[PDB]
Amino acid sequence: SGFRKMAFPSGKVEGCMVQVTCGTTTLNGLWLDDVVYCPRHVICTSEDMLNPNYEDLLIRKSNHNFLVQAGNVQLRVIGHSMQNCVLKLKVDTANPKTPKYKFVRIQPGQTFSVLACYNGSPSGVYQCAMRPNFTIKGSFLNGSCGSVGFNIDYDCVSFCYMHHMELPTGVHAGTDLEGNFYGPFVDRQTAQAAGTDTTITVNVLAWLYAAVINGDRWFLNRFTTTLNDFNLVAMKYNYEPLTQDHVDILGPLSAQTGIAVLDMCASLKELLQNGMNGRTILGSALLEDEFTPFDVVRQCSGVTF
Amino acid sequence: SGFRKMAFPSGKVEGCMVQVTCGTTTLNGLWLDDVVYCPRHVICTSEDMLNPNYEDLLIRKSNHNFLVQAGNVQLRVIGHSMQNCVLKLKVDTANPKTPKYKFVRIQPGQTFSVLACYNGSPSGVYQCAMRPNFTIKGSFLNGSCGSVGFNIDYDCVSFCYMHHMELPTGVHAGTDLEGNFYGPFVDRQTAQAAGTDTTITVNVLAWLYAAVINGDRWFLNRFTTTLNDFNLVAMKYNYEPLTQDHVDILGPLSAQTGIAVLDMCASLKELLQNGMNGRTILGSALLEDEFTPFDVVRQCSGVTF
Ligand SMILES: CC(=O)O[C@H]1C[C@@]2(C)[C@@H](C[C@@H](O)[C@H]3[C@@]4(C)CC[C@@H](O)[C@@H](C)[C@@H]4CC[C@@]32C)/C1=C(\CCC=C(C)C)C(=O)O
Ligand SMILES: CC(=O)O[C@H]1C[C@@]2(C)[C@@H](C[C@@H](O)[C@H]3[C@@]4(C)CC[C@@H](O)[C@@H](C)[C@@H]4CC[C@@]32C)/C1=C(\CCC=C(C)C)C(=O)O
Repeated sequence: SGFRKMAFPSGKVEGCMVQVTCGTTTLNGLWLDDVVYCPRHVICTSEDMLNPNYEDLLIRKSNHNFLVQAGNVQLRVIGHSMQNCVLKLKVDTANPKTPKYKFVRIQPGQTFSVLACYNGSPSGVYQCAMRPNFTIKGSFLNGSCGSVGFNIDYDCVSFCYMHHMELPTGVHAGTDLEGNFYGPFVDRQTAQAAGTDTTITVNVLAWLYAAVINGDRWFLNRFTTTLNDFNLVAMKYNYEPLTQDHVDILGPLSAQTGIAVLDMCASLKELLQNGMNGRTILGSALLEDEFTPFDVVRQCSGVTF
Repeated sequence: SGFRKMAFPSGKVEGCMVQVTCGTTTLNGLWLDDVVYCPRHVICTSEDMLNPNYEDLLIRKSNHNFLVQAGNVQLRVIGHSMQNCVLKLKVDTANPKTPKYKFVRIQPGQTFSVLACYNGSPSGVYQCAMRPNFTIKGSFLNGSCGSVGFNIDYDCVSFCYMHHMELPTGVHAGTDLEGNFYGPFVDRQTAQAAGTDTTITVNVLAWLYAAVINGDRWFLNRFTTTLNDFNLVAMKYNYEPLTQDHVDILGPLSAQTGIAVLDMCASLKELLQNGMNGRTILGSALLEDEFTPFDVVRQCSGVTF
């Protein structure tokens, strides 16, 4: 028992992290097979970042301008290309530590693990969610760009995020591994505000199921509700609307606990309308929304990799 | 910016996890050099667990009764011995993935990362603290025994915890890597209640410094206090008493932020007396106490490994 914000074991990704230096800029890259992926803004100076023309800046760069270092050993760069907002550096050596992997573009509300890195060296690992406004609430300092987010299905690493920027509000923006930003953000130091950070309703419900499984039940009540009735409440509290797809995804937690999804919605409704009255749920004094239904089943069952 | 409950990268420990089977019991072991460490209750049947005589039970076991499997390959056991509550299984092969390591016995209030494992396979990583009552609030299912807790200082893994048991209240008990339990617990299925789970005052103060560094400042007030005055408040709220040693350890966060330690104590005092009035600090609606002063400096600076 016990329920924790749990990251995937990071070893398979640690073996892929390298340092990329272009001119005087250094950040992290991801070495898979014979390609190193990194943010294209590695080619920018401090000056360039206000409105860079990446295609023009890249004309001035050759393979030998990209210094790639894997631990203590230098990699030989034999080609380079820009794909959307990432650079792909072809090296002459396949990473012998390459895990089975895929590139995935996740949906808002999905969770993943981040391996924060500096100078190609891993610093820590933590769990995040793609927020509905397509930011993530990470922990990133200068030098952390190129750190990646990922999920692991047994032996396969699904890479879903590469870190590019911190917005003025302290939240984080980045791309998938094809270099397309999540949300409307651009790799330019300009005014870009984040939209409404709505709460991921299906995740809160999953976490309430986790609470019940782990002994925290005081929030269970005598009520039920309907999808439409619940969603009038969700709207008022800036919660995502709940759909039948969400209900279906919660089925297995319903089955394990014997608590119908709409009954649990009625408990969440009461929690939204009345607050938690100084009580806690799984060690938290607010409603946690960065556990997916899959996350709860995985942690409460013990799937390994 | 941003502040997250962050675990150490787990790769160095993943390479040490093995499966140990004695008879029909299977749990996890830690393979360092040519020794495998695991909980001695691997030799117990379900029956034996009420009051086992481990020395008598071990008489019936030989080297070949301990099946040790590292991934897909079997290890040859060439000796075995009991040290306190752990077994040490000597194998004929040194683990080629052994990191530089030490064994450390941590103090209550210190934090560490746990690599939850099942059948020798890592499942996830998360950050915990040794509570003042010498339990930890983990996430452990049946089969997770032998999973370990650790810190990493650059290249050196300091192992501090091996998981042995879940208490009836859902919290967790275990040993250092010399096999001595933290707290008064025993590897016996009997009545053992946990003591008062007091809050780790110096950690809360560190986390408040982290909040200030990361933009959350609404809890700063116009007041100061004294150690003795603050501790009258700490006592009332089941907080650990604050000592000058604690004050000294917070010096660097004081210096970075320009907020004197006793001023921050006065802010915490007001938070304890008045609550947070529906506000949040670093994404939390309660006062977090599982970040040490060192944890805050590390995350807010970017130390790597
Ligand atoms: C190594 C390092 O510290 O670089 C950091 C620090 C960085 C050079 C930043 C890019 C850009 O803001 C930079 C300028 C010159 C932008 C213009 C002004 O505002 C300056 C006051 C500011 C100082 C440095 C800073 C803040 C970096 C980034 C790039 C982030 C990506 C984008 C698209 C902004 C990085 O993390 O690589
Ligand atoms: C693989 C597995 O499921 O074993 C788990 C499950 C386990 C065999 C447990 C040890 C002990 O409680 C067991 C008994 C027989 C204890 C006596 C009764 O209460 C039973 C209702 C109970 C059922 C199984 C259980 C709960 C295990 C432990 C050992 C934990 C260590 C101690 C000292 C208790 C383990 O995790 O290895």
